[PDB]
Amino acid sequence: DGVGSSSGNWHCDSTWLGDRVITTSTRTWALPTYNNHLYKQISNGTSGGATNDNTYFGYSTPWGYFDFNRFHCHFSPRDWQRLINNNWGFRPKRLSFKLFNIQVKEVTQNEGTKTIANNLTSTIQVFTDSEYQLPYVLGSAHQGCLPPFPADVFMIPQYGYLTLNNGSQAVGRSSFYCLEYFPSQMLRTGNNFQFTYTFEDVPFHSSYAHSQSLDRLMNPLIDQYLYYLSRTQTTGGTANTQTLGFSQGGPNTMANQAKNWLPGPCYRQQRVSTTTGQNNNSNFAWTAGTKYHLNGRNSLANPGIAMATHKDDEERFFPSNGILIFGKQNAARDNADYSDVMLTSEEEIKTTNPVATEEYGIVADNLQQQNTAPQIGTVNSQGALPGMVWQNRDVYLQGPIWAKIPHTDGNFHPSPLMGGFGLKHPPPQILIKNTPVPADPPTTFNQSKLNSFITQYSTGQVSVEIEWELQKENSKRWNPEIQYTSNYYKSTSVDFAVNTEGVYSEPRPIGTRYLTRNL
Amino acid sequence: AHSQSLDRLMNPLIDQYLYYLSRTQTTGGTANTQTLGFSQGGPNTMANQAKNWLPGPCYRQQRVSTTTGQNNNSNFAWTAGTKYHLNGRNSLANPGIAMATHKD
Amino acid sequence: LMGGFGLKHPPPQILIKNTPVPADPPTTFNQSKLNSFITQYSTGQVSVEIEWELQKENSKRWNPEIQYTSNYYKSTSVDFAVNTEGVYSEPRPIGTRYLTRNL
Ligand code: NA
Ligand code: NA
Repeated sequence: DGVGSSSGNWHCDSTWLGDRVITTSTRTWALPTYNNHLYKQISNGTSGGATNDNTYFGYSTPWGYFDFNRFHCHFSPRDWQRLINNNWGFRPKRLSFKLFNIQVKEVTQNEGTKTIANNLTSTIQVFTDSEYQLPYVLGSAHQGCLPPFPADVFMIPQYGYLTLNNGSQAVGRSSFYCLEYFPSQMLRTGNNFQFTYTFEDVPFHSSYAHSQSLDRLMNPLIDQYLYYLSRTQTTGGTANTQTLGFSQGGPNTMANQAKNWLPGPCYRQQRVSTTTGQNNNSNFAWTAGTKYHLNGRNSLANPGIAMATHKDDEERFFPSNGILIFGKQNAARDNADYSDVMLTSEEEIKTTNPVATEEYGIVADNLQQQNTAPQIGTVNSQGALPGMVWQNRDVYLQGPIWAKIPHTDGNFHPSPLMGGFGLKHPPPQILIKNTPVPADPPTTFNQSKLNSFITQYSTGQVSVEIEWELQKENSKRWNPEIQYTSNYYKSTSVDFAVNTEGVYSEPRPIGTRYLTRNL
Repeated sequence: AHSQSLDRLMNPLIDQYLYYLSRTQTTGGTANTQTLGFSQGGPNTMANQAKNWLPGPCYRQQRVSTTTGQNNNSNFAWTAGTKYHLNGRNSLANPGIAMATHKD
Repeated sequence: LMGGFGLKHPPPQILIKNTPVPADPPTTFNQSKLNSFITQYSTGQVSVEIEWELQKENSKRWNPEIQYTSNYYKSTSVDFAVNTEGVYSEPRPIGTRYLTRNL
């Protein structure tokens, strides 16, 4: 381990071995000094115009962190295509992480003149929250992950966290965490860091779409032996009185047939069209938003439980806050136009999951008698019911991979709503920080903590290797399947490539459900 | 006791890469018509941020204050009680599912 | 067609690049890829050793053969050498077909 010796090589590749695929990606990173080496209490109350739904109390820290919770951090577009076009499923098995070729640079600023040089003896500090003692900030769809394109140099995100709050104030249970309290490895140029991790057992992601629907599992050609109430009143003319008539469900009465299952849970969202002219002329994104109520404040149930984005022929419709939406390259942070973002679609699950913008179904609302007509009620919120079956939200090339399951007494189907794998012991948080280097101190002793430091930052490479287990497709479907494919005809540029300006871009969201499977 | 809340698990300092519908109508004056505007959740919009979880189940109970003067003047302990209906008879869902006794 | 040996598995391409070294980054996080780098270049030596197999000549031709030869008489400079300015130059193209062979 010396100044003149590399401490690691560039490992970027993918190998397919059978029921496994191993991805490996390396990137060059840059880490500045955050918070001026300080920890700062940050808060936001209800003063000014800040609403109560957005209050918070927490801290910003001088630390940065590595994040690769995004599929494109590991799969190239072509690899993603190889995965989704041929496998009914897949899942993470184990990973290796490495930090190397570290270099700490210090910048001198005198008379407009700026010079940067190495500080051969400075160190960075690194450690993993292997015992999950820090607030788990990963799994919240934050920016700062390794770039999709291998040639892009990225900046390391700053670590910050939240605790309990009451307005802009802290409460008795509010917790303060000092990351310097943890043992951490100190590396100088020449030193490297690495660790291994094994994923817990988790189900394969459903990278397939159903080629059958819950309400169409019977034999088209045979009647049931079971009967259903088919008539409640006579029909012979005008002397119509009450009676009781029963019939057997059959090919023409599939909606009446007795069935064994029920569609998945529902939490109805407001519908909105991509054809603005068809929408009400008001600003309802928030006022008509589907939300949950937690201790006084409201949050969008975004994207909320997995529901079909729209029913047959209505591609223009989508749940106001019930789908993942990515931005196109350079889309504005605020009020970006529809043509600057990319809406995803969980259309593939219409097959088992209720459509996100409609009722779950209908229930009786009273007791009918001869003097009281029967009444019905529309169900727009339907929790788990015995016999329900459903699918989870799909995952995307540019979407999240996993999330830490909250440590609670209970929960229900812990599949992270934004999509992905829910893990009790997810990949550990990897914290990194440039060690503060005092600028000359006074010549006579003083109690005060130093606050004058040499200006510096660090850079180096990072590698992440993940082994994935594949669940091969075993279909007897005779006719060809749907497959993700590149466009055929000429185009100004190549999809999933760089610009004349060297800018890489992801033209569209790529899901995972192309192959089909029976129910 | 948890020292964090379900709706405050993100990093206070970083924006999401995910967007949410932020605007449905223009704002420039009185010619306001429908439009579509999207934004990225961030430190000041934590209520809008995409999240992975939902709060536990609910079965709303009637509230009552220990300051009698703030309560309706009637005997509602039973009539306004949260109950379940089993074969013709009703029982108080007491104490029922676990829910926070009160907010801040 | 330009001449030479056609190979299905020719010597591999050898790619080289200077690793980008970020110039100081901003002090508060930003999504954008860095675009400010320290200006640098690299230098070093490179060696290539190739072993060639020769097919010796086995001719019974009685009379001398044609041979590539340096010019005999005086000249301003030496062919295949440097200038008074230190510039090396190849005065002419030199082929390979001097010895002869029957059909
Ligand atoms: Na493509
Ligand atoms: Na010569």
